[PDB]
Amino acid sequence: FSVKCWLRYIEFKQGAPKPRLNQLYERALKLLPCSYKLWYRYLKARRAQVKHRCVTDPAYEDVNNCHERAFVFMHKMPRLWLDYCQFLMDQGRVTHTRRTFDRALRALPITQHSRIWPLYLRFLRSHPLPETAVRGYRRFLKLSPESAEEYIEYLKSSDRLDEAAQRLATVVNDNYQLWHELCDLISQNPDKVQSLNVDAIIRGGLTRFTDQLGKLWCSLADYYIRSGHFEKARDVYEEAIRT
Amino acid sequence: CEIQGMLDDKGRVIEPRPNLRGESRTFRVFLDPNQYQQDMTNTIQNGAEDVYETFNIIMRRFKAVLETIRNLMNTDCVVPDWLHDIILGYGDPSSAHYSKMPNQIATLDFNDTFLSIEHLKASFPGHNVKVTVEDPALQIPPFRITFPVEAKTLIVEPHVIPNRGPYPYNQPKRNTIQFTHTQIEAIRAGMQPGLTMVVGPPGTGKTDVAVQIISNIYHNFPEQRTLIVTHSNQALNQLFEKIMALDIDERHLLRLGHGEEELETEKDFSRYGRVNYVLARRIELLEEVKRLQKSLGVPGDASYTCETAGYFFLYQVMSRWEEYISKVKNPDVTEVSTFFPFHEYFANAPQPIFKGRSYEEDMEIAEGCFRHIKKIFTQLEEFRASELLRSGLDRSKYLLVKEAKIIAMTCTHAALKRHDLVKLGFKYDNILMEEAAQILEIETFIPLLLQNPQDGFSRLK
Repeated sequence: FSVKCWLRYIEFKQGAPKPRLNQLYERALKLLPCSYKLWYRYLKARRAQVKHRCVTDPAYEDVNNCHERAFVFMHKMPRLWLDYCQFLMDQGRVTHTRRTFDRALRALPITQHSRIWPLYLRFLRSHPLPETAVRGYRRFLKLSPESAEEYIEYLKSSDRLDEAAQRLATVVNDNYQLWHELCDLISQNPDKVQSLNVDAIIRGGLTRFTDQLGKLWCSLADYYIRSGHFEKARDVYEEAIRT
Repeated sequence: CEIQGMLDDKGRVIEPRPNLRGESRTFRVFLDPNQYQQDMTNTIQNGAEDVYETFNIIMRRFKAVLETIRNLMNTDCVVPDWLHDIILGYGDPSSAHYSKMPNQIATLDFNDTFLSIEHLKASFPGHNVKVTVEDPALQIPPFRITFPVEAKTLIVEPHVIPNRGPYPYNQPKRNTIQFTHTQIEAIRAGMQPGLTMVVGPPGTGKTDVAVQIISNIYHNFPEQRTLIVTHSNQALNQLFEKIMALDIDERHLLRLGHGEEELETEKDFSRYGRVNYVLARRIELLEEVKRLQKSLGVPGDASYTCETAGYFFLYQVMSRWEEYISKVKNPDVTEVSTFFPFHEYFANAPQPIFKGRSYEEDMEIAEGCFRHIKKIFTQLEEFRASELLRSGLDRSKYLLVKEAKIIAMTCTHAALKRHDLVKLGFKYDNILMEEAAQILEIETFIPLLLQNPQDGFSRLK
């Protein structure tokens, strides 16, 4: 029951490393997980050894090693998983994201939040389904008022204004308000010049957050150079003179 | 005056009335939501005389409609582009159906109506039934049924509803009544985008068609919502009685009413009784996850709640499950039996679920048991709202707006309490309704304002 002999059987295991990993997981989950560093360095050296071969059986044996090293749960089958998610990012197949997300959440801590959410970010690239779907599920998932804020600020960077406004709605329903203002300005860039979106974003932002005439006069110049000349503009500019 | 009762010894309306001393009666009533609203309008805005307080006598054997008209008219009134035209008649009236909305279900779940694939081969009499594989000992599934847009083949492929663990109690519920051919076409014309009015002659089972629609919509959309609306309470009561034999969890069922109503079916869907039953089910999920924790073999002397239960599930059960995953998908019939620490958990269950002979069958069993403990943690996710909602009516609204995808409502009742429903979760992605001619045009269009548009477009499908 010496961790010495355990690491020795692991690092002397030759031939196919599959009996290596199976007997390793057996003994390691049999006795205590004090060999943590041994199995960790072993997994890294094994990546050096087999990373040129098929990613099927070696990466499977490694994931098994990590989940079995996780006796119950621990702070390195997760932090190590965050590193694992970073490696399992040049995928070519999103099953890596799906399965690794579980390694990130082998608990439910500050860990793998910033591994999944930027993973949704690199999911939003040319397919907005995972972006907006993870946005919805995370807004209605493990509670944190900052995650949905980050979701609005993430959909702010991709061309789906509905996802930004959706996270904004969720958070305002239940910095975050200022970030909603930033996303409102981002979708209020002068592209939809029908003169509706920027004005309504001004009203919603200046409703959830209070600026003393600053953003008010910003929206004033916007809507008054976007206003008309008839009764509509007469009344709009009069109302702005009065308010 | 919708009377609750007369005066008693303690001046309260009846609900065994007390010792009725004398021949006077002073009874309170409440006719409708907008009962003290027309007289309010007359006394406040038109300054005219009193109607509800000029009383003379009482005799035995509306404004809610007018308020609904005012609201629906002065809101955006953005209707579904396939039903506003079919409501104003302008536009070819064969258009609101499936064959004229472009996004037909490519392949939907035609599961319930068919329980024998030969029965389905008969019930598809004008399409070339293209059933995938040719063992009739292998084909009676909840098949996938693509009808294409050659162009008339019923593309039926087998499917296998995934496991739920070792236990033979949750044998997933499939229908029993082999509804008609045009009736299955009714179910499909309802479950695909558009409009559908079923001409149900006496005895044909329009309510059976409705139960089929509930089932098929809960199949082909796990997330979108179903408003099942009636003219009288008979529809909702009978359709609940019928769906009591389908694949619905009682965390997905709820209703509305017009005030006081006594439960017409077997089990309560009502507000307080439902919150109480779901509290009992939450106890079930808590004790389940906790005995599963003892199966995992950790120490600890006090018990936890919903939040810690979900986090602990993802922390322990998911970790062990990733271990078993990286042992099984990295994998012998020996390890598909052994390498699951669910031996102490399914040690309160029938004989070991990994049969030790067929590795893939043992895999189905193991993933079904893990997903069953995940459904324990998932009903814990649902009881998050039961533990976050403070009151009985509060938890009713929370559990109907959040998870209950099937809300059964009455016509005048929902026309009266639509605003509260809009504000606290009126989700109308699909409508299933009964007693069609038993309503009016008003009681058919007043529900059309249960919401506000979604970036210039309505919630209807």
